[PDB]
Amino acid sequence: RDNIQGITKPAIRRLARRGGVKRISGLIYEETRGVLKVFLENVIRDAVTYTEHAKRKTVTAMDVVYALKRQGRTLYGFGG
Amino acid sequence: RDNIQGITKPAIRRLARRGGVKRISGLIYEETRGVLKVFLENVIRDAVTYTEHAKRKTVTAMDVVYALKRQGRTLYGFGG
Amino acid sequence: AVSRSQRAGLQFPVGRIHRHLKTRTTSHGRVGATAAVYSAAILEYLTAEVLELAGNASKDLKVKRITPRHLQLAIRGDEELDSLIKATIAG
Amino acid sequence: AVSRSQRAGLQFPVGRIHRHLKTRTTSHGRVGATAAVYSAAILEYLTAEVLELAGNASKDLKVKRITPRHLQLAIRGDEELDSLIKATIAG
Amino acid sequence: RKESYSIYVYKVLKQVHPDTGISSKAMGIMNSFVNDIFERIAGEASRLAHYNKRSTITSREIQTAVRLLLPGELAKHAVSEGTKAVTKYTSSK
Amino acid sequence: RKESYSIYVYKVLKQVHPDTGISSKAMGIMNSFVNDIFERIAGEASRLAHYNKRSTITSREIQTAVRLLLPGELAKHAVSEGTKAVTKYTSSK
Amino acid sequence: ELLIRKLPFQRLVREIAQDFKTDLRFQSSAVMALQEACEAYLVGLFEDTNLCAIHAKRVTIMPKDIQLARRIRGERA
Amino acid sequence: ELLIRKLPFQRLVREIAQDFKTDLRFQSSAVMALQEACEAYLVGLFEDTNLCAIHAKRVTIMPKDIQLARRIRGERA
DNA sequence: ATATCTGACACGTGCCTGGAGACTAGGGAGTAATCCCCTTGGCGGTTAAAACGCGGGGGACAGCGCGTACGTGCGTTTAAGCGGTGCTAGAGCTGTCTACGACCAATTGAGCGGCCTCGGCACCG
DNA sequence: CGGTGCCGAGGCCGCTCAATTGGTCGTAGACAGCTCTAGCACCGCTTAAACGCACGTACGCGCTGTCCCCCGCGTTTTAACCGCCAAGGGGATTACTCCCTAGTCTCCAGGCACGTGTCAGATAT
Repeated sequence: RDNIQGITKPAIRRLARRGGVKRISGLIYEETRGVLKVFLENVIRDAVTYTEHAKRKTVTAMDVVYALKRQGRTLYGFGG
Repeated sequence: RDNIQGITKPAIRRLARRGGVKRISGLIYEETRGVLKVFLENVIRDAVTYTEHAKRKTVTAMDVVYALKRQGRTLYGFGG
Repeated sequence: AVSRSQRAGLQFPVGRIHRHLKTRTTSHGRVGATAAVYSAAILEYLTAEVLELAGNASKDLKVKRITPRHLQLAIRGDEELDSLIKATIAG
Repeated sequence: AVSRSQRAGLQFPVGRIHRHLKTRTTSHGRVGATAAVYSAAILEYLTAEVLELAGNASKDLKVKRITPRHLQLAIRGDEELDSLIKATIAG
Repeated sequence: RKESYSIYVYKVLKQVHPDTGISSKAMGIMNSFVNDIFERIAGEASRLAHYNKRSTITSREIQTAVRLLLPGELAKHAVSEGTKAVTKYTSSK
Repeated sequence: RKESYSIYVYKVLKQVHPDTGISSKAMGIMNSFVNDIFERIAGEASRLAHYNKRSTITSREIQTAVRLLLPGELAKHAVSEGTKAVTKYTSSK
Repeated sequence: ELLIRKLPFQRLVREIAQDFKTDLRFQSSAVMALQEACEAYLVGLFEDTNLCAIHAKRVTIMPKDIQLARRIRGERA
Repeated sequence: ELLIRKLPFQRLVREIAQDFKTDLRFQSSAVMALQEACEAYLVGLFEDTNLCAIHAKRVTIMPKDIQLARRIRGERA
């Protein structure tokens, strides 16, 4: 139920502002939703594979970090 | 002596034509030279490191292929 | 006494695979034979699909031989196959 | 009887490094002790430079503590350091 | 002796395309590619085993790795084929 | 016991910045980064040893690897420091 | 701090995991880090988008810009 | 076949290796494959350049296009 | 202006297990020797590609003309971080035992190396 | 007006060292079985932040149109390629010491997980 709708317009506005661009027209909140959906799809598929491979049933941070390392977008602080 | 000049204008023209674009203005033969120079710099530094590490003094194909694998631009046919 | 690959009725040589994996154990890797089986079948199936696509590009090209441009346009046709091969193709 | 790192007068613990490398030998890796030395000194020097840059970003920020944004703008200042860290920074 | 799979490629191709020939350079490129993906699988499964703080490799983990490297429908059918082959091995002579 | 280098970071920082403090989270991030680059070095040198069809690792090869991963001036000074340390080890007590 | 309200993100993350396996749970810190990472990724995407738009001599953004960007990087989605 | 005259490429490859170590030699087949690969790489770069230019609603190419492209992929050189 | 206030940061201290040699010790690897294959020098044709000039001509390329798609700005919900509360169930941990990989024989045969005739294009003759 | 032979194919055979077990044998992990603390519900709630409406406005599309910057095309011209030729020197490869990891043990001492005063953000008089 309107799950992807959760991404607010002002959220993306404040984002783009923190993102360096100032005049965000209008016809992208949908498009942002789409791209974020795809990216999340990929990362979360990888994360859930990592998880269940451990024969477990919850997701841990190490899982997501592994995932991001797989996509070549590694992040720091937790397990390397 | 005019070494980088070796890249002919018609060479790049026939390239861009094989490359899918048809109207190549003029002010890029220089720029193509520059970018190709940089790319070659990187790959060839990696290749020569690989080589001399083998205590050798000539470059082999396996060396360049290793190099391209390092940049994430692996090519096929020779050693994988 | 049956060859394990012949036993399970699979075409890739499971022993050679087992060896190649033994080349990268990190001093403690023990090769679950069934892991070799799984890997062999995986390679077999995925390559069957690759060859199916390339052979269609050859039959629609009316050629009984295989070319680099065949597989070129082949992977240039399918999304997943393009994904799997991040590499640049020779020719 | 001197600690090898203490012997060569280097600060990173050469034995621990030797071990961590022993964790990835591929069943036959023998650790040339001098290789451990080389690695330790490499880490030491490069991290000295990283910390120098971060500490300048803190002193020019008039703060005696270290922050993620410090090193953020630090690597955002130098080219090579940005190259070495292809990763996305936390914060 | 420097191993190749050309022969097995030939055999499976006969199993699917019994009537098709293949140039040698193409077969060599196929062999190089398959070796590449193979070592990818291998290194990834090794990473996995390490990542559960374990030491030993089992079909479950090759499964994990291939699921990781393969998209969607291909991933599903690949997992299916692998499990079916594992069964036809184990629960058999 | 899950190892860290925080202490050695502290010591070398004192060797260069004797008067500077460092937050804990920053030190942990430094430790994570250094572990990352360390394992990069390790895996790369392993690749190298394999790539000369050999089995054993030696300082020459760590040298190769770091040269590979490091640009220009940094690469030069790093090679210099490594060789100097190798000497100050070997041709010494 | 971060720019997305957490609970909407939780709803979305649960839905997306849902289509893969029911009743799965999540280390809260893990969804925190995930939000952080994806937000940063979208930030980078916007940055390159703005680059391209400036190249287009126009200062507003249009989905053509996003499409071109994601075609250039290579995500081809 | 390939599109660059070989001997110019040899001259250039030797110069570029030269600044790294003198009197080094090269498997001729290796420089062949290198030429092949770099030519293909530049082809790909031109392809993405043309994509972006079309996005710029202009059909000719200008170094702004190259700069933008190499900024987007990530080579940042 | 500054004490302060709190956490949170550098010192101080028992209590480990990971490092420092000894020497085997066995072996990967330096090292000497060959040898011969590929990579430079190097010389002229050459012709086929590359400047050069020269029309020419077209697309771009910022100059105008132009209002409704996109920041403010209240104005109005309203859902969401808070605040517990539970809570339990999955995730941490540990005996154990048991199925599962290393080993050398046999061995062999399926898998490397010749060769071969089958066939294809293809004009040159 | 021509039908045809180097080059890769699939048998096809000759040589030969990676499967194939068999227990052994030792052991990594299932796996049973604990004893816990973080993800869900499970509620209402202040506020900030999300629509929403309205305002209110300007920028991405026309036009300006042209002209010189780029494309086709002869026109030299000149260097890439061939072709050869050599040669030699450096991979490559091989057989021979030997030093140089590592194993175990000692053994102990610096790290580790405590505590602990002290003062940098942070607040108001």
